[PDB]
Amino acid sequence: QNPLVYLDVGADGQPLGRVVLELKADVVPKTAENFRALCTGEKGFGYKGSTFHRVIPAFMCQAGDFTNHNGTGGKSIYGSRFPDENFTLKHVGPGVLSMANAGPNTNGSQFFICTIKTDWLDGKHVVFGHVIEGMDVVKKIESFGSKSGKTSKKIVITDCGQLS
Amino acid sequence: XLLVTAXVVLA
Repeated sequence: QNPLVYLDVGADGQPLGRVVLELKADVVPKTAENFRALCTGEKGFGYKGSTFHRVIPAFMCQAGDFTNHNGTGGKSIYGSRFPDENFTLKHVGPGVLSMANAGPNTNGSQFFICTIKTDWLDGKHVVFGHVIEGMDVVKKIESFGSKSGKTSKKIVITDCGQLS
Repeated sequence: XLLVTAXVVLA
């Protein structure tokens, strides 16, 4: 079964709610497993207490940097970086869960949740899931973003884990 | 521009 994970997000210490995500382990097992383990924190590290450092309205909300909290860091459960599994899944619309990177085969822990069809990213970024529930919470995160990416409020992942 | 990168953020 494809894992069902959660992100509990807060803005300036005030809760925004829960984002439930389905991880397509049936298409991208290695990419899904990396994100699932970072939600539980079973490897001794992960998303708990980390932030959405770059948020651009009408585009995406970016997070995953649990090491430096500014886009310069983060690491995978396999090592520093891991290869691009495949580009089978496309950035078809809002709610798409995809890996941020620094070029080909540089996947770590940084990901993004789309707020629009980001089809110009197809073949460059690994899509590994989608929002099941809490798109209203994603839109709340989006409202705290700006054209530069700078957030108007500290967007923190207060809790995260696996539902099934 | 509209990218999602980790290290050298581009326009």
